[PDB]
Amino acid sequence: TLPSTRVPAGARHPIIMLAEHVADTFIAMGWELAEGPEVETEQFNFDALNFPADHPARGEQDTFYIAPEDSRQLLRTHTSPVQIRTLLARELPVYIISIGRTFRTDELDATHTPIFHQVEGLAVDRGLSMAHLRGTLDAFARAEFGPSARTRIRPHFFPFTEPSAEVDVWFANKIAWVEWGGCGMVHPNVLRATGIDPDLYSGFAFGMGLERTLQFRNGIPDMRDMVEGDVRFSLPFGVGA
Amino acid sequence: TLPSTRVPAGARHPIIMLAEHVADTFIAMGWELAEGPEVETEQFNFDAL
Amino acid sequence: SNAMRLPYSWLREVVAVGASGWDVTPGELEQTLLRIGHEVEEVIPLGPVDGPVTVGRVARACAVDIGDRQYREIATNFAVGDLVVVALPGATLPGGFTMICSAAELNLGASGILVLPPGAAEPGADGAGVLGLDDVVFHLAITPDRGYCMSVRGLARELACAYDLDFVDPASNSRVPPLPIEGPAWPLTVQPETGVRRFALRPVIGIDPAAVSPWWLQRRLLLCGIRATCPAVDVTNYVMLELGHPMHAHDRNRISGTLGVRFARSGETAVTLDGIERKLDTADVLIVDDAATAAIGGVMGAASTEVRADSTDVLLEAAIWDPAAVSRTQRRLHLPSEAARRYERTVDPAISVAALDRCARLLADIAGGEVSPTLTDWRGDPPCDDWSPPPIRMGVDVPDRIAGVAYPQGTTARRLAQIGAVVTHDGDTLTVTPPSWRPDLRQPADLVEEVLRLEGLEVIPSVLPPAPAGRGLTAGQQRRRTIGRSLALSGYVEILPTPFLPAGVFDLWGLEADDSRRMTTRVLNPLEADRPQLATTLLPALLEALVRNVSRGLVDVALFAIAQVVQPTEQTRGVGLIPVDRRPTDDEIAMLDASLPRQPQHVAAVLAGLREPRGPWGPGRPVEAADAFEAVRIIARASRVDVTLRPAQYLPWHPGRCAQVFVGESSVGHAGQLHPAVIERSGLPKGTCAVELNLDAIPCSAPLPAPRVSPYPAVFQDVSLVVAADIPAQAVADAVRAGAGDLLEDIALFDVFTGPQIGEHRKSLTFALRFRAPDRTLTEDDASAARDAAVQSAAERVGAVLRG
Amino acid sequence: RGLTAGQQRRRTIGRSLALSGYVEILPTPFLPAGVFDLWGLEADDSRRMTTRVLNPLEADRPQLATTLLPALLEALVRNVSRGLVDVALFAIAQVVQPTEQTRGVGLIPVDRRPTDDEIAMLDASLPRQPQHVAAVLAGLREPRGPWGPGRPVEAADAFEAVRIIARASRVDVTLRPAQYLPWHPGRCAQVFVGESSVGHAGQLHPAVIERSGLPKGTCAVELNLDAIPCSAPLPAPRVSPYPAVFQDVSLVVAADIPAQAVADAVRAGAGDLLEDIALFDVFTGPQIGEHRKSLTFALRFRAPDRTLTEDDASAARDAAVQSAAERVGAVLRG
RNA sequence: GGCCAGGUAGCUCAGUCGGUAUGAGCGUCCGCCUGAAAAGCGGAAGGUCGGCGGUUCGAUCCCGCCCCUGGCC
Ligand SMILES: CCOC(=O)[C@@H](C)N1C(=O)COc2ccccc21
Ligand SMILES: [Mg+2]
Ligand code: NA
Ligand code: NA
Repeated sequence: TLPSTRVPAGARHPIIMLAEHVADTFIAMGWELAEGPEVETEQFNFDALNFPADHPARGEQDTFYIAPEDSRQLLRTHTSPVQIRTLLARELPVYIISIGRTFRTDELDATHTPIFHQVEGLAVDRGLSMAHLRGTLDAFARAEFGPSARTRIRPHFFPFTEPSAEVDVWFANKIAWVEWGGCGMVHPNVLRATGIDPDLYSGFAFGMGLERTLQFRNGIPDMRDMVEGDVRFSLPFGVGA
Repeated sequence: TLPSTRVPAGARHPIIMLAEHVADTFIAMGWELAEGPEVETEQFNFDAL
Repeated sequence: SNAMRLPYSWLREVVAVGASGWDVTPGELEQTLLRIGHEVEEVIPLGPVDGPVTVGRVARACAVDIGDRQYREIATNFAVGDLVVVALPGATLPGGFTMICSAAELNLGASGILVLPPGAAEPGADGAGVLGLDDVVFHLAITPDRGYCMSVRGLARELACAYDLDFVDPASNSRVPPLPIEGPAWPLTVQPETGVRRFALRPVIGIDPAAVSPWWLQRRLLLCGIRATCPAVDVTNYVMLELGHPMHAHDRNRISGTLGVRFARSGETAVTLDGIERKLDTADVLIVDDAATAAIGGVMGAASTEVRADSTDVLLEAAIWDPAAVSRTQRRLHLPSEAARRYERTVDPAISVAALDRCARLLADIAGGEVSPTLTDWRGDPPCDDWSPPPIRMGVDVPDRIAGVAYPQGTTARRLAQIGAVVTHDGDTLTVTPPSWRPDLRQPADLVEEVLRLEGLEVIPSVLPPAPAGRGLTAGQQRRRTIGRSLALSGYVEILPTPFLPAGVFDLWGLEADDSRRMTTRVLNPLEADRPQLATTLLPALLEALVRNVSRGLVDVALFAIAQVVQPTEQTRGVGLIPVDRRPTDDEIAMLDASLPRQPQHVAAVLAGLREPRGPWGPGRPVEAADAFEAVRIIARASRVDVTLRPAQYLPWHPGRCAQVFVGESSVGHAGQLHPAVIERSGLPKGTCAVELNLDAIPCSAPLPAPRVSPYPAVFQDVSLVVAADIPAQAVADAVRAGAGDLLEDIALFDVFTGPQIGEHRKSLTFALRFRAPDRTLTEDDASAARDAAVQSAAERVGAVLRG
Repeated sequence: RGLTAGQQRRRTIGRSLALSGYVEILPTPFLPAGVFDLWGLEADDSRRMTTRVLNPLEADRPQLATTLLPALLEALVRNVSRGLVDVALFAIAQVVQPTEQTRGVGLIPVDRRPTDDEIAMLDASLPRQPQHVAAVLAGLREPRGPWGPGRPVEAADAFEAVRIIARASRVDVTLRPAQYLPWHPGRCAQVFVGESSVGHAGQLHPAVIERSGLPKGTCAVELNLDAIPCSAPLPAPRVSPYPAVFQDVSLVVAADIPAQAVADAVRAGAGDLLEDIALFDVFTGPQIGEHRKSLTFALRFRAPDRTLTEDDASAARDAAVQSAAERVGAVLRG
């Protein structure tokens, strides 16, 4: 029974491991993974996503902008510009997931972080409907919350989707419904901004935060432990693979 | 440039790695992987086929 | 702000006009609002109170008529004779407080005590009944596409849609009788380039300055978050809340000359109604006359024409301003007023006169005024008489296809009429003209959302689409996984690195002024003003996380990270807006990409303390430079490439313990021990080592080995070679391998020896060699000939001398 | 749905062993002739109850493998006999363990689907075929280099292989002294998950090594993956911002007491303030007494909501000392 | 945006409206001690008291500006 581990194992980060599990879930459904720059142009982060010119998110309040003023260059507020780039580079149909670092202005406390990671999905094909969106969301939910997981959608608003909706998740392992993310059908202005005929192709999209998903699933009290890099937060999750 | 690897890395078998690549190829298209016993009944090995 | 507050009693009242007897639980109404797309923030009841909470009349401390010829006795803003609410001894106020109460103490609103207007209630009536504490206030967050829902009119219409009720529009002319139009009310001129769509005026003459608004009006203003003031101002705020058209009252006697809508001038100021001086911009809209400025168009009125406690003649204003101009103006001077918030979300231009007439008649009723039969109604040049948007064509089954649900026949046409559109049929194509209060309905997708949200999203089935024939993970994505798995299994712990560099980190590193790592991208609005620079290297974030662990008792640490860096090649340059009505060309895309700083993906690691822990086997082993070199080899094996290490000088590394890493002939990064000065100036632990490689510079590989296993025995031999101390041991191994030829199966260094037997600044290296032929057994001479060729190769390439 | 949890676990186990220096082989299902006689197994040892092939390619090798170790040991001998004397091999495959004499099932008509009862009958007529993972080691475990002469394989390297497999499976195991051929009875651990036995590890019996022509000191491990349940933990760590207290404790016990039993007793008595415990010294000097040993553990105490005093930590240490006295007879070193 | 209240050792926090923070608990170092440890006992190291300036022979404490947390908005 003497200890024998001369080189004790490390740990991949739980957010990276969750991102890997999410990617594997969508690969198994035929989707692929795309990536893009974190410092992004305003064209792909806002303009191509049907954001109005005087939108409050384009101000200095919520978005990290690159100096000097009016540079039209910023840290991306979502991974949506990665899907715009894919829509421009790839032929149809497109089924792509984008998992990357995202930057918001919220301060760092027990339930918010300015630097977070989110997963975004984008599917554009002939005849895609809201039923296909909901089927994909439920499959995503079961893979991450268990066999008894189910989603619920309620109408909302986002500039790049119409109709738009917020997603709630029901997981029967709570320590009820929890707000998970947003979704909707790809706005036809987004398709026209990428050279796609909205009369021939329809599409859907969704987006969830990884740190948020990890917090209420595992019941992690302080999200500052997720980002500060203390060894005591990562090692309990095991080496990971 | 002095050698620094005190624990020389091993190797997974190339046949196992090929099977893994083949499996990933089909999983990426929506297929799934199933398994069964090597000692089998004649009903399932011959008669059913 | 997207906030909208109203009491349920008022909302139920408007809905009950067309649907008599309508009444639902506040929980049911909350679920209905959520189901059709209105986010409720809070459902707060009023009070509650019980026992002795009654209304009394005042006649410091004074006697209060509690009713029935009984007088109880127990500051600031109340005189003698005002009706007040008293808390008799034994009363229980929210929550647990067991006295002239205020609106805040009764949980009803926001300084002074509550003063009921004369005639609101008889002294002695039930307090909870007069205040209406059974009511419930709904706090909603309205999305920016539904400006029509910033009012009781819009939310009541939405409920009538969701419950399939008959709806009576409170802004209609059958509900707001048309006052006479016998001539102009006031001369005005409008510059059409300012975005005004409609401007209406109607005066009210001879109102009682001592009159006060009735209690039902004041109570509804309080529950909506607006403090009552005087009848002239209360009716303008009340009609804004009721119909969604903001209204403003000007003192008619303090208007000098023709009113004018005009763009402001640079440096021009305007004293607003709050008594604060505002600096104006050239892109702002103003109402002015022959003397001063009357209002900031769509934001707030000025103190020049402000209604005061003695005003008797009121000119009422009903105008439609440009939404972009109002938003651009109110955000510059930080005035998110109730009018500005509604104008920036667009206001229904068809109800301007209807809201004006409603306002004038209500003011005269409660203040005893006289409504003048004059009216000015500017509706553009040429005058606009039809405010309907362009029609929209879409197939009758388009909402069915998008939803994936076969709705009953007529569903789409019924729902689009329910929300106010004109719907005509032409075969299988509907021509839909949205109502004037729905400028968000512009194309079929907008119409689809209306049908789907009203039918309910819960009827959309969960249907997984078929799996496309995907290719899976790319070679680069797989490699990042293998690298992460390999470092973690070797004892490294992954962190998420922050992109904002610590203040003066490169000064702590002692880098030169022209070091490329200093050329950073700056953020304009960072959370920390002294950390605006984005990271050109992952090591500062890793070393920061290393300090955190060591400072908290975890002194034996090995951390790694995989993330992009930000390395600009020019000053921050943006590209102009590309039209969104088309696809950008490949030239415009390449121009967009070229304007962005280089963002390659790096892998990096830091180590400090014990590399191997102590235990029953021994005392463990402190981190050394070779551990950083081994991390490079772990990353290399994971990437399936060969690397070479060469001595180098590159801060922040120790110049005598730093390797530059090469793949082929390309430099991919550095590794080794950190400079002791950098460690001292950074508060790092002594002996800290670090690695950073550029993954994008490492090429992906797909080797196809075909080994052939020889069944013949091997020959073992060792060779000792003396070289100058500066000769890398790998260079000797390479020279031995090139000389030995194909018989050499394995070579491994197992001895490095210095001493006087060898000579100053020289060293002896002994390698274990394994020779094997593929087709025969070797003789010792066969192996020695290969060994002798290896020795001669080493003499030629690194100056080796056979050990003697 | 992608890979199952078991298919995923098999990949992770194989990656971890390979990265730890093990070389995977493909094991043959046919047992070498008389291998169980070389091992000295009893006539009633369950591993001798084998399924036999009627027409094998080698008439002396008809039986199918109930254990992966014979095929691994045969590959180890092939490597060592050809000049590769420092080797560590592993394999993941199924074994064949019948529970009765070979019994067939008559032909089911193929014009229809077999009923679920007929399917369960066909399954019950087959021998049990669970998945195993196994490994063998000999020679140098760590090679010589400019650091020193390297380190020969010892039983602790087989125990570490168990912990590599356990960490890869995300399960906790315990190791208990056992006697079980072909292992060395004084250097053999039985491996448990909870209270269920999942295999064995350690050094092989010297007599088995002699009779089988194996390298001296050969070590081995074999675990039944089917007996290791697939786990899906969801940790919720709470990082305490308060400082820790460091103390060491030295306890004297009888030599037969396992070190893990002492650590377990120390942990049970110390309570929730104990954040970490690590053994760093085992002393059997002359001041200790015959058949006894002194063990010294490094202890890390940390409170989740306050800074501790030395007395607070010493109180938890003293309760750990009393726990060890009661459970393993430990005496505080003095 | 207001007058305030906070930033102090490696960690968590006290305390002083000018010449020593005789700072605490834990963390770090040395000795007695032990085969080596720890506790215990006895010795020590370490802060430029939020930054840039102003006053003063001398400023953690008094003036001005700014950085970041909160309370109330
Ligand atoms: C993490 C919270 O952000 C979101 O969920 C929202 C704002 N969102 C994105 O950020 C990008 O992807 C989306 C796709 C469809 C609807 C909404 C989104
Ligand atoms: Mg809409
Ligand atoms: Na070295
Ligand atoms: Na030389």
